[PDB]
Order: sequence, then C-alpha cells, then structure tokens
Amino acid sequence: IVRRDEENVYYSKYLNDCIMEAELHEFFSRELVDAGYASCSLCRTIDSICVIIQCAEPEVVMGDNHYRLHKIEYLLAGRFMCDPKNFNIWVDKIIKRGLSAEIMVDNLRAKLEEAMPIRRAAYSIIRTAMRAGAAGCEVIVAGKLRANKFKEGCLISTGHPKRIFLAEATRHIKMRQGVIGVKVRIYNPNIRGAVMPDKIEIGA
Amino acid sequence: GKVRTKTIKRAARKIVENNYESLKPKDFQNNKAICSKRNVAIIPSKRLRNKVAGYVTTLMNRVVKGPVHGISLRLQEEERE
Amino acid sequence: MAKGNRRDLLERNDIEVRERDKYTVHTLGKKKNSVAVAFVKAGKGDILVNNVPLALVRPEILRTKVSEPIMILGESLFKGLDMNIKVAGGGHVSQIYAVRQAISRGVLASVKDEAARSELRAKLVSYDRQLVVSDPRRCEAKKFGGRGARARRQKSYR
Amino acid sequence: MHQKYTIIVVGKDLKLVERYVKSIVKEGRAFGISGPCRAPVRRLTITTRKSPCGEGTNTWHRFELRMYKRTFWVTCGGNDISTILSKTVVIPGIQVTVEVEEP
RNA sequence: ACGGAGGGGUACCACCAGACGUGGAGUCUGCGGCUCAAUCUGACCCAACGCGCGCACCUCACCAGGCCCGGACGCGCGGAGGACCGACAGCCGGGCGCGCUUUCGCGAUCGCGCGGGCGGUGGUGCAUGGCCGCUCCCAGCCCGUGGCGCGAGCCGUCUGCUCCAUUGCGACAACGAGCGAGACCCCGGCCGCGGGCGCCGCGGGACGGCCCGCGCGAGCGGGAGGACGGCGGGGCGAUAGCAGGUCUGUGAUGCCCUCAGACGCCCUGGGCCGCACGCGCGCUACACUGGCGGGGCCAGCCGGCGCCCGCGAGGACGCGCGGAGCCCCCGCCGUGGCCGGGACCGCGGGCUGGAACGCCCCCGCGCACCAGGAAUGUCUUGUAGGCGCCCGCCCCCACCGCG
Repeated sequence: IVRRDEENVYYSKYLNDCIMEAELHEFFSRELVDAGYASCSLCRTIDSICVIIQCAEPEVVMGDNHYRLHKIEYLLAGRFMCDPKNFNIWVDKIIKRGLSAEIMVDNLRAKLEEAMPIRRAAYSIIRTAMRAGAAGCEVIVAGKLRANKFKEGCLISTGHPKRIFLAEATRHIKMRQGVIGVKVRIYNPNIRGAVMPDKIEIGA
Repeated sequence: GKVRTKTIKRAARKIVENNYESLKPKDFQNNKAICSKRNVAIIPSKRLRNKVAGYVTTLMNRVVKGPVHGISLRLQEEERE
Repeated sequence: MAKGNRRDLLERNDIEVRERDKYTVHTLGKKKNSVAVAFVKAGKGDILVNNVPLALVRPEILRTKVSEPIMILGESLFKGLDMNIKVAGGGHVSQIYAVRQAISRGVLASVKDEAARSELRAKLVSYDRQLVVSDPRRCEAKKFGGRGARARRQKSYR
Repeated sequence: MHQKYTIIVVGKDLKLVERYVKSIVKEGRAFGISGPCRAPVRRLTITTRKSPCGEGTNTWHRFELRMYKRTFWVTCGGNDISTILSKTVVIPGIQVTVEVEEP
C-alpha cells in the first residue's frame, strides 16, 4: 500500500536538525557566557536556519551594529556548510531573571570565583529569586572546602510536575585545589498559568 | 483507593457546608454535576472530581440521617428553644 | 499476517460492491489479538468462514464450540439468515471463540424485536456468559529484571 | 496553475502538531484543503545501562522519541503556485514543526 | 545500635498448599589457579563471575621489532658564498633512501641552547565533580511561635481504633505549615465525535457509587448491575549517609611519572581463546504425553520482491513488493544407549574480508547421558511452563541482552 523508505528521508531529515542544534547550545555556552546565554532554537528556512537565542544582556552578544554577531554568523555557515547571508540569527531578552536557573547559576559561579565565599553568594542568589516571585530555591555546593546546602522554602522533588515546574542547572568550577560542583533548583508553581494538581479552591 | 486523603475530606466538608440546598445525597450524578460548576467548586482533574463527589455524597447522607459536628446546618430553628 | 484493525478487513472491501450492499447487519467479536467481522443477510440459511463452510473448519474437535450459538437455540431463526464471516488475528482457538461471539451477536441483532431479544439474551447468557460479552484479559509486558513477565533470573546468594 | 502539490508536516510534539493543522485547515477553508492522513507513530527506541561502570543490579534506561507526521496533499493543483506562497505565510510560525512541499 | 526480651504489624526477594527448577552428564560464557614473551585490566555475601553493548588487523593498554617530530611562542648565536629537506642504481634489511656506497635535486617553510608548551586507556576513586549502586520492593523527614529541663534533649511527631502505607477517625502544652505517600505521566480493556493513503486526534466512563450487615467514626463482610470493582502494568522518586564503583567515557579535573633510543602518533607480526583442576549464569538431552516423512494451517514488536543456475549453502541478472513454530490429519518405528542423543573427528563445496584462525551446507564416525546426594532458587491469570520471531553491538557469527 505504501513504501517505508520514502518517509524515512523526512523522518531522518528532522532528526539531523535536532543534533545540529545541541552543538549550538554547547558552543554558545562555551562562548556567549558573557551575556548569560539561556537557550536557543531553530527554524529551517528556505535557504538557511532562523536561530533565535535568549540572553539576559542582549547588548553584550551583539556588537557595533551587531558586528560581532555578524562575525559569528559567517562562522556557523562554514561549519554547517550553509550559504552565508541567508543565515539570520535573532536576539531576545529575558524579563524575570530571578526565575531562570541557568543565568543565576552562572552569575553565582562567577561570584564564587571572585574570592567571596559560598554563604554570601548563595544567600544573595536565594534573595534575588524570592524577591523575583519564586516559591523557593536550593543551593548546593560540593567539593574540597563535602556538601554544604542552603534552602529557604518549599520545593517538590518527585512526580511528573517536577519536570515542568522545577528547573535545575549544574556547572563545574576549576579551582586551584580541585573542582567545586555547584547546582541550583527553583520551583515556580505559577509558570505559564498551569494549575498544579491537588490545588483546589471553593467559593461562597 | 479506599482511604481518602485529607484534602478530599476538607474540601468536601467545605462544599457541603457551603452548598447544602442543592446536593441531594445517595446519587453520584447530581453531586458530580454541581461540583463541576466553577461558582460551586473547581477540580483540575477528572479522577479527583469523582473522588470528591463520592465523599461528598457519603457525607451528605450521613448528615441527612444524623447531622455531624464541624458542619454547620443552621438547625437553630428546631433547636433554638 | 493481517493485523485485524486494517480498514480493508473492517469494511470488508474484499467483497464486490454490488454484493456488499445487500448485507445489512454488522457485528463484531474478539478474544485476544483476533478480530472477526460478520455480515448478515436473510436467506435460505448458511454460514461461511474465511471462504469456508462452517462445518469444515479445522480445529475439528472444536466444531461444537464454533456451533454452540446454534444448537443452544433452535435452528428456526438460523434458517432464515446467511453469514459471510471474515476473521484475522492470532491463534486458532482465539479465532474460534471470536467467531462464535460474532455469530451470537449477529443473530441477536437481526431479531429486530427488543423483548424477544432480551429473552434470547437471558437464554444465551445463562450458558457461558462469554458468548456475548467479550473477554478482557490480555498479554502483559516483561521487565528487565527477569526473563519473563513475573519470573526473575535465578539469584546466587553465595 | 496546477501542480499536484503535496503538503507534509513532521514533528515530535503532539500538542503543536495538532494545533497547527487546525490553522492550516482554516487557511484552506475555501481552497478545498481537506482531512490529513495521520501516519502510524514512528516510536524510535533506545536502551542503555544506567551505570557508566556497570556496577550493582543491572538496570536500564528506556528513552524513546516519537515522530508524528501529517499530510495535506489535498491541494494538489487545486491551488496556484501564486497562493501556495500565500499558503505558506498566513500559517503560524512554530519554532520546530518541519514542513516540505512537493508535487 | 544490639538483645537466644515482651507486645503490635507486614512481605512468594518469607512460610502454609503446590508448581517449575539448579547441583548429576556434553557444551557456550565469565571467574581463580598453571603456562608462556605476553596470555592487558576493574569488581569478590546479599550489594564480584553473558558485567565494564559481538576481541583475525584497528578496537588495545600487553610481547618481538621498526618510521616520524607532528619541539607552539619568546630571548641569545648562525645561516641564501646556502638553515633545513627528497631521490634512480647496488648490497644488508619482513619491507621504507631504514643504513651504507657515488651524485643529483629543494631553498629559509629556519638550526643550536635557555625559558616555556602541547600530548599520554600511565598512578592515587583513601584529593575531588558528575553519574549510578545500596541503606530503600522502605514511610518516613523537618520549620516558626509556645512550654519543660543548668544542659546534651523532650512535646509538637499518638501505649486508642483503622489503612499495604506518619492513610485516616478520635484525644492531648501544644498551635499552625511544609516535604515524602497520594495526586501526577505512558500503556490496555468499553463507548462517542471528527477525520481517514496507513486507523489516529479529541472527549465520556468507575466514584467504596447502589442493597444488605456491622462500627459514633473513619472503614471492614456479603449481593448485584456493569468492558472493567475495590493499589491493572510501568515512569518519577524524601532526610541523612557509605572512604560502595568509576581518573581506562569526555577540551572534568589537583598532585605525582614520562616527554627526542617516547608511556606521544604510526606500520609488520603475536597475544587477550593458551589447560592436570575448583564453580557462576545458561543451552541440548536422557523418549511413545515420543522420533521420522507427506500434507493443512493461523501471530505481534513489525516487515522487500521476480526470473534463471545449483542437492544445499550460495551465485548472475531485474524491479518495487511482502510474514511461524507449537498444533491438527494420514502413515512408519515398537522399549532394544534402537530410527532417543549429537559432542568429537576426516575428505569436500561456498561467503565476508587486503588477509581465515571466522561462519554456513554435504557424505561418513556416532562420546557421556536410564531423571541426577548433601544443598538451593523462582512463582498466584492470560500468570508459571512450553513454542517460536525480530532488534543491539556486528566485515562473518547469538546458546547473550532488550522486546
């Protein structure tokens, strides 16, 4: 009735582009950290890909008339062998920075490498999140200093709701004595106006 | 599931005390329908709605046969003397 | 080879169209991965299976099982109905049971009267209830801990 | 003019892939675009040991990635290449929801 | 924390009642020991031993031998009156302008030293991150105010009744919240709508709801009607902790060791398979509830076929088309280690690959094995058991693992 090796191109064409992206995420994390990159995407255009990004400091990523962004633009082209010009990156901005784990973890990492100790940085971060409308955070720092945790309020850590409400991130810090494993988790029960189960109300 | 968690019981008690004139016990259709109303109460999930409604009917018939403490029925008129 | 849920089997497009319409009633029966489709038209009386006479279906020993819906009742009504069953699925026995279920359901519908239908329902269900209502249980999965659904690989504590 | 063109939608997420078709059929309200064939799901599967060193009770991750796809070959030559572009613009811009048009 | 102390509970990783097995043989594989030049290493009760995803070369660290610098960047000296680099021919060399013997070619891409690198399946998992395993197939863990004690601490957080469950009812110097449990997500059984190349998208339905017994109480027993009746199968997984495993998964890494006769990278061979022996997960059998021949026939994760040679395995062509064992029927064999059993071995015909030590088919020979001791493992419905079929790593190969 149908042949199974025709649709295989379409199926395999979509899978390749997925991997084509993760490499972008890795590269941005290794490069555009200065602007606190958060996440990316893709949109296969007629003759290119309309990759858009999210970075808290949009100004840092782009340069004079986006000059350094243009610089990056050609680079990717050769790596993926796509025609330049057709490439058309886009730049976005994040509003509630105290609601994203990755920007906070990166700022916290930088701060830690500023000679300031774990306690002040962790409490600064949790204060920043809570003042940004979050039910709670949790900072864990592990390395040659064991594990010294810090926590403020209520978090969930089990169930399906975790993957959508709770957002976690991790990093590694190369310090002279060794490595300082640091991670962060934030639980926002109001994301995108989604109703957490077993949360009820009754009226008059 | 036979033992009902605390949330079910507390919300069901609230519903009965609040909407009593329109919850006829011993049926699982009327009470479910009424609990479906958002002016009455809101249930995010189907199974939770059915569970709450069932506990509400059992509480309501237990009360109609013999009212309980903790649920206000405004029965003073027949006990105000 | 056939899945059982193919559009072709369900709609019995194998039959030629001018003969497709003459069949009115439609019926269904299943057991485990087996789907049997039956079309009925009133007639001198006869049955078929996968293009085979009902008698010469080869579990042989289970002929009475495929014919129970008939000898349970009288041949009076079965005389006026003709069927062209088409079955496809897993296992000979499963096909057999699905076929008898489809026969029962199809004959039940064609009565066209509700009270006599209820009376036949009472008669038939008294005998094996799984002649009208389907059987639910189905094969389950297997977990990596063992090499079976519930059995586990032998463990050596020493 | 007439090209016997085809429309194919490929994606992973059931939510968008089902919402996007609704907009497409809206846009094809008058050009005769009709129901889409929904292909069987291509559930890709992979298994892997959870332990990088293979210690302890042998456990296994089970990740899978589905590939929903729909086809609106209805247009065929019923529409002109002039508005085939119009077909491709009024539609919403979903970040990942690959599509391709062939005759 | 422990108790060969008491009282309540609980679980086929416990028992009752049963079922199917292992330990007895042959064999696949891994683990110790012996051997060699090497037979590379990690792990050793639960919680090491078909596990670190299929070892002819690479994989690969190990053994016998051999190419190359592929020494960044700075400073000092030298250099086109010539820094460094290749080569026909003859010998020694497994071979290479590898080495030597004559003499042509190339031209600053640098040469020597000092500072300073990169690299490395090299070491410490008892320096660490990350990820898993176990405690844990558990039901437990804590906060603000308040009170009791000099204090470490106690109450909150239950010597009552229920739940598989700190799940609930009802009390009390406690009051009020939170995490885990539940809810939650995937799959399947019934029904409806819509659409439809290919059966695939959105919703209803079951809730201890009805009847009868009890119990204040939550909740237990029985009966119905219904596709399904009382945690249907999976995913997620609390606090705190371990000197559990992993530096041999990585541009994850501190400190050590190696760095121009190299532990760098590469090439030719060999080895990881070697065997007096001990055992761990498995496979084949010891037969009549059977073996052989002919025939009929139905699955799902899903899926590619025609013609012609050849006994068969296989082979040359050309195009898009397509599914099995058990089982049932007819006959032979007739209790004999026999027509049960197919290990081992000898000619031969083919496939992969640069290269067979790898894998298939044919003729011939026809080992132990007569139901397996002390001991021991798993299991409650589409379940055990029996029967076969696809994927994984893969040039060839599945007794393995996921399904």
